[PDB]
Amino acid sequence: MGETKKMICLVDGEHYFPVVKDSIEILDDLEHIDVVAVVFIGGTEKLQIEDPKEYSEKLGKPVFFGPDPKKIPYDVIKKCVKKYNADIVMDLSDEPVVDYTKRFRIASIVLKEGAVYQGADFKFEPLTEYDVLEKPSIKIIGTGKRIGKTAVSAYAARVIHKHKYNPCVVAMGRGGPREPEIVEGNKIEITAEYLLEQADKGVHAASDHWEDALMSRILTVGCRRCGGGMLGDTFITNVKRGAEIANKLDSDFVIMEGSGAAIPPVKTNRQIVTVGANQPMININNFFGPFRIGLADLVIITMCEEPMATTEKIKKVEKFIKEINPSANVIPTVFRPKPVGNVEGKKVLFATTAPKVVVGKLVNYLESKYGCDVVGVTPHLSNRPLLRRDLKKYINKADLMLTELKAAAVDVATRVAIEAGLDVVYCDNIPVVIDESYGNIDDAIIEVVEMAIDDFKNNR
Ligand SMILES: [Cl-]
Ligand code: NA
Repeated sequence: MGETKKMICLVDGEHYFPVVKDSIEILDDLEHIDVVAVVFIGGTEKLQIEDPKEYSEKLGKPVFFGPDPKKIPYDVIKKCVKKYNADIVMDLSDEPVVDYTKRFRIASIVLKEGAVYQGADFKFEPLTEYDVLEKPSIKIIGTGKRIGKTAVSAYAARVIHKHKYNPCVVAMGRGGPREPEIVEGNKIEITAEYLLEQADKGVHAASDHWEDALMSRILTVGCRRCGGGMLGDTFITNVKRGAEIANKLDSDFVIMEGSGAAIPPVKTNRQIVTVGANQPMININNFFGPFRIGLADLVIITMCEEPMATTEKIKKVEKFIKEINPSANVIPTVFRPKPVGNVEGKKVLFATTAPKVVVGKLVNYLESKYGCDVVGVTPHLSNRPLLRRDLKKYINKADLMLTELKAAAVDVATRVAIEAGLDVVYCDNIPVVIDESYGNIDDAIIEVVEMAIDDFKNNR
């Protein structure tokens, strides 16, 4: 009742019983603490009681045990937290029963159930959660840096828009005003003529909200946060107000996104998680990698090709995701350009900042899939004089310049192409399936949306 915290204590058999009983009795006798249950998590070397009902009677608490003393009983911990609606799991164990890795596995279980996980010198808080959305919703998050989370979220937004779900995006980003701003990405025209104006102001604004709306081409609520935690919380954010704005917009469906590791602290129906095949394995299979993957209804694996990842790296990542989240759908992908408009039969100058080692693959993909002739590649998208010099080589050999759609591309690359009198076709960098034995990415995204709408209708 009141503010008496329901605590579950983790204890081991590498302690003599009186020391364990002493600590449990102290916590049970202390104000504001209710020890609802004890989970014995392993060890037998110091046990002097063989009968577990005796152990429980002498301790004076319900005591839960896994069958194997050599391993952490992760499912017994999860079930105990749910049974007693525990507020805190207090770890009173030590080596050799726990180590760093096992404590992050325990933390991932406890924090997912909305309980604090604490020990002598560490405390982890579960994610802040505001239940504010009055529309069906998904959250799209990532497991690390440089995995193309932005390209995956904007692709998802465009797919959901294309299938007539009338989405909006709430983007909790790295800048913006204190009151969330509405950016009408639905009104943006992907033409050189329209963009010339609006990209310069986007570049110079103290936010990426314009670029978010440019990539998604949907109604965007521009939010901000300062930093992100290890689990994915943030110190301070206006995203709760951004969600309340989304409820009032002409939209039927809400996509919540966050910058970096920061997970929007707004309850959604379903989640998409992006994982990079290029990540250090430890960031996937250790720390809070498994926690994030455990949130997924759909995992998109990115960068599934050399030089970012070997076949062996890609299969280990797929294997790990199936072991921790077997119910999630999983799609492995690579990034490829998708032109916005027709390039079939056209001679193309491909304006791309992609590494030399992958340009060949992208060129072969454009020629084989979209039927263009790539006559040249220029990496000079940010420098006007160098792009001008490049255009001098190609201004008589190319029908158009094919350029990635980013705020930076409009202000520089578009202007110099239109100045040189060369047609401009934009392209999006999109996730493409590499392994037909996994599903269709668009169908996987729409399945999540349908599940979200069903959840929303059934909960009312
Ligand atoms: Cl277990
Ligand atoms: Na107490």
